[PDB]
Amino acid sequence: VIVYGDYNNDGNVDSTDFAGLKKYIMAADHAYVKNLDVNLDNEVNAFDLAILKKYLLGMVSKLE
Amino acid sequence: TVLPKDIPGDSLKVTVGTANGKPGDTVTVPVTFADVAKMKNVGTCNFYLGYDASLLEVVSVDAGPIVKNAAVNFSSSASNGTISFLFLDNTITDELITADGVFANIKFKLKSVTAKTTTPVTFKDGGAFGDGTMSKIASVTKTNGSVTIDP
Ligand SMILES: [Ca+2]
Ligand SMILES: [Ca+2]
Repeated sequence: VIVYGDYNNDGNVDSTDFAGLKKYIMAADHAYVKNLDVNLDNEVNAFDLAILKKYLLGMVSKLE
Repeated sequence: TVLPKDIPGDSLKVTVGTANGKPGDTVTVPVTFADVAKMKNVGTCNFYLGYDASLLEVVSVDAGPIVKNAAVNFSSSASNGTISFLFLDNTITDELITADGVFANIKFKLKSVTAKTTTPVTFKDGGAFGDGTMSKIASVTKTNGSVTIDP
């Protein structure tokens, strides 16, 4: 099963994942990762980061 | 012969500026946004610029004055000739980019050359630009810049 937003693969989705995804995006050579592509556009980038932050803030119920 | 896909009307303009000096100078190269309000503000972005590390040393990269709460919302780093930029309004709604102007200032120290040389600072490697609702901006016009080193 896929845990969307679970950057560090610890089963939880929390602030640790947000901090990690920020740094990951900034690595120009960051790889595609299915559980980080929350909007299903075949990229991992700022749009995914924004959706994750909205979810952590309680502004959206679902990572999609 | 061109088609509509080749000719945007409305677009966010992201422009790398230019600078000149002699070896040993430190110069500033801005990255400037225009048409921000037209494009419904900027809520998030990430992109990458390439430069020639044999000719320029990155001294610092700082957010520009259009970026609110940059300590939280803005991040940059430079490695192996690539500068990375990331912005997100971590409040989502309250600290958006809403004005045209300088998004970031890059300070480069100029290295030695044997003849006057112009070296490009260029967009590479993709990225994302999201408006004030964090939705994809439909068109972004990316213009490269340069530094001229005159010995
Ligand atoms: Ca996690
Ligand atoms: Ca994505």
